[PDB]
Amino acid sequence: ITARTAPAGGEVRHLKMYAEKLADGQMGYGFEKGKASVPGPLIEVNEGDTLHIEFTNTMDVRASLHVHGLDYEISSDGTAMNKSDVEPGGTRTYTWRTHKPGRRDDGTWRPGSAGYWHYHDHVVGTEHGTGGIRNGLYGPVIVRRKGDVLPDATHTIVFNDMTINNRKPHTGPDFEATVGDRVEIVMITHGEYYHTFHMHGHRWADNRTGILTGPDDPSRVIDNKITGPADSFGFQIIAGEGVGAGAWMYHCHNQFHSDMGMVGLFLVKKPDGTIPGY
Amino acid sequence: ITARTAPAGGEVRHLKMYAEKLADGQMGYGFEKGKASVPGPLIEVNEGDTLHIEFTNTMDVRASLHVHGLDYEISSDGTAMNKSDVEPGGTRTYTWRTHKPGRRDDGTWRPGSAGYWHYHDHVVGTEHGTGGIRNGLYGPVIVRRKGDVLPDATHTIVFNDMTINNRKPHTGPDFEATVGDRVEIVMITHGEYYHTFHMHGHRWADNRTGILTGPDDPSRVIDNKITGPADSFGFQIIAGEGVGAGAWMYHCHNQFHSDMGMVGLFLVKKPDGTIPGY
Amino acid sequence: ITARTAPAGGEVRHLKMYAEKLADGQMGYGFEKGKASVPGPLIEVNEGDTLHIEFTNTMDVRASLHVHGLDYEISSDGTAMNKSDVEPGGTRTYTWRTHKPGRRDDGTWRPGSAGYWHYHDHVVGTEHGTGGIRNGLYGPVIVRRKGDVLPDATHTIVFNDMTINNRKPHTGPDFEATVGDRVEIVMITHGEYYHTFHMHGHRWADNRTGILTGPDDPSRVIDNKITGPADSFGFQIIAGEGVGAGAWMYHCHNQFHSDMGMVGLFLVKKPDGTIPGY
Ligand SMILES: [Cu+2]
Ligand SMILES: [Cu+2]
Ligand SMILES: [Cu+2]
Ligand SMILES: [Cu+2]
Ligand SMILES: [Cu+2]
Ligand SMILES: [Cu+2]
Ligand SMILES: [Cu+2]
Ligand SMILES: [Cu+2]
Ligand SMILES: [Cu+2]
Ligand SMILES: [Cu+2]
Ligand SMILES: [Cu+2]
Ligand SMILES: [Cu+2]
Ligand SMILES: [O-]
Ligand SMILES: [O-]
Ligand SMILES: [O-]
Repeated sequence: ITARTAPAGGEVRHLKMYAEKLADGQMGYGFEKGKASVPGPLIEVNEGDTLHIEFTNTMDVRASLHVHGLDYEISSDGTAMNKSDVEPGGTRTYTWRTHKPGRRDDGTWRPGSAGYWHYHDHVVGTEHGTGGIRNGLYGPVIVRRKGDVLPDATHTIVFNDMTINNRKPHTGPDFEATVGDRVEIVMITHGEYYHTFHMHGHRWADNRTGILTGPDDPSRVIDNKITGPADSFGFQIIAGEGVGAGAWMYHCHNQFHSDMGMVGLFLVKKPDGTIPGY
Repeated sequence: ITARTAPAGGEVRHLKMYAEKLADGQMGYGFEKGKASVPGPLIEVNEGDTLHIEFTNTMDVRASLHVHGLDYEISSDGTAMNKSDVEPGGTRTYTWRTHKPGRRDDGTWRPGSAGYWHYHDHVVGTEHGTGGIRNGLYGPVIVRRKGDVLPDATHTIVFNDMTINNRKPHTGPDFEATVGDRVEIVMITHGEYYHTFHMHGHRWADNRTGILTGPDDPSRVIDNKITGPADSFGFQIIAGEGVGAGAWMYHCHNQFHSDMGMVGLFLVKKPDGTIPGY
Repeated sequence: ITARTAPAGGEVRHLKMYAEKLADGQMGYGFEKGKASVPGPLIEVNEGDTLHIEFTNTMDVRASLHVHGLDYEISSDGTAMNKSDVEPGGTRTYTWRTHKPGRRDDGTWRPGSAGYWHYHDHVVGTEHGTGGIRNGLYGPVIVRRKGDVLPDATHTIVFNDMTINNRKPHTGPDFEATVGDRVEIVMITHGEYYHTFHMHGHRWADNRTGILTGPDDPSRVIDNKITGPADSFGFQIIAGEGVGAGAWMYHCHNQFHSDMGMVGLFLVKKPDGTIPGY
């Protein structure tokens, strides 16, 4: 494999994070005051790393940080039940851990933390975060196994109720690549609706990484993926492979949802910077 | 592997079962008169066993027994069409069979019966059992393969329309374990809604057993699983592994269903019997 | 394997296809004027084949051909955006390509095209084909890998909104087989609803082919599959294997949908041509 690959983990990492009310009524996470985004920033770590997140709630209401997939003690589960949220103006240090897979004392096989995960609020509006999630308090988390193939770029597409990344209908987002780039999609669903994520001109493997290990990998190959509230998956594709440059649609294939605006463009450019037909 | 494992099957087994109207209007199965439950009792067998169920309908309406996954002849399919239901006060012997996997005459591979299955009524209210299922006429079936790892306890969680196990909203059920136990969950969905099953602090393999065979198993690891009417899956987790004791929520992650009461607690205790915070 | 298997592909193939308004208001595809069907005709090819489709729109509105899974250039994506629909009475030649899996320059493994795919309209009624799809402009596409087991017959079941193959409620379709036949189902969902496809008496592997490769295939075995708009899977079963002849129901297991008509019969006959009870 002459492609870049993930190294072995085991670092202790530190991170400051804020929750911020945005001028338009939304709420968003950020690594710096004044730089919050919806989706929130991407967190990426290696199996076996530990992450300490000093989280500050700059909002006028209680807020929290709850994560999927990774190891965390009950003091870091981000629920009010377990006294794990943060009052207005407060600050709390959450700890997430990850581990490599391996053999248990009893001979069984313990799975590792690697995968396409996510984090979101758990106490704004209700004790399940219905208000925070709706306002934009969600973001992606990636845990890499040693040897995993690394991309040229990562993009995050979140189906939040009937919007993509909390955008107005029929406003994308759109992404650009050049034929040949190795592009990574992290795909997360939130809210109360069910969807199917479809991408013209490309396909991926329905397994942890989106890639086949080789001629023996039994994972099915798909271009349409059903998803419900709090599902998360990811894949990599070679932009334009076998199909060439173009304005390639991605959307929810639910005919009502795409009619209502859940559509965007994956713009794959020729080497001269152009898109066939434009 | 020094954990307990399932033995090879091939026994002929016998069982008495009743359907019973409950005093509150619900309907349930049981192995003894006066001891019906919702969910009905768990039936567990080994690939290759045969099960003869003498089923007695003690209700004032027709009722039946329909099973997923296992081999049954058309006389045991539990539909009114094939004249397989049971008149009020009547009795009928259903036969379910299971087989091991193996090579067919043509060289192809016949799959075995092992899996997490379920049984439910097919004629109460409509000819698809909409009334019986609504009332509580459903229960889990587990078929084990030789060598499967055996748990310390098994619990059944059924999303029935917008309830868990037909309970009133926000009334559990809750389960208890001690840090370290091998806990097995059978997860079944019924009715007319779609859900996603999420469990704080734990994860599992999205394959038949919920466990990885080893370093070569391509199965993805998840903590959130989409499910629709009559889907059934199962898994095992080590209670508290890598995360410790605590009151860990499980729920449907659909924000509307969560807010409406589809929540419960998986209470993992320290050895002294306590739960951090209580 | 002394069953029939797919050969290696690589042919260039040609096809004439029409879109046609039906006397009852529906629309459908066909290989011959006067012979359109809903679902449209099955297209089947071998990994590595190329397919040239001369498509003629005989209707009084724009129509197109969009396909899942296969390789196509942006000129053949069937969207109005990319100027690849067909005006009334017009003709256009779409090109679909497929490739075998294999090792990329960087050492990664490129997936092949094989699978259970489908084609449908993209511009009738809306720019996502909501009108064409609802009217009947959809059909199945099968791409075989060298070595794949071949069936005795293939049937196409499409859950389109709350109909099967656009039929009136409780009107099938029904299919007939004889105990022992190798039967292949192609299962496609369209519209705005979610379903679960269930088949009495039979089960299949939840992977690309529906079949297990042998003792090491980790794929789970199911008889109930959740599906949303534009999902497509397929499988093979041995009619009556281990369960015998009979009138076996298949349906959507959503209790509302089957009460409302989404039911058909898979009639498995004894060698004398009869069905237990009829
Ligand atoms: Cu939660
Ligand atoms: Cu959608
Ligand atoms: Cu498409
Ligand atoms: Cu969550
Ligand atoms: Cu049924
Ligand atoms: Cu739910
Ligand atoms: Cu969680
Ligand atoms: Cu059922
Ligand atoms: Cu499209
Ligand atoms: Cu349905
Ligand atoms: Cu059934
Ligand atoms: Cu499509
Ligand atoms: O599409
Ligand atoms: O959650
Ligand atoms: O059923």
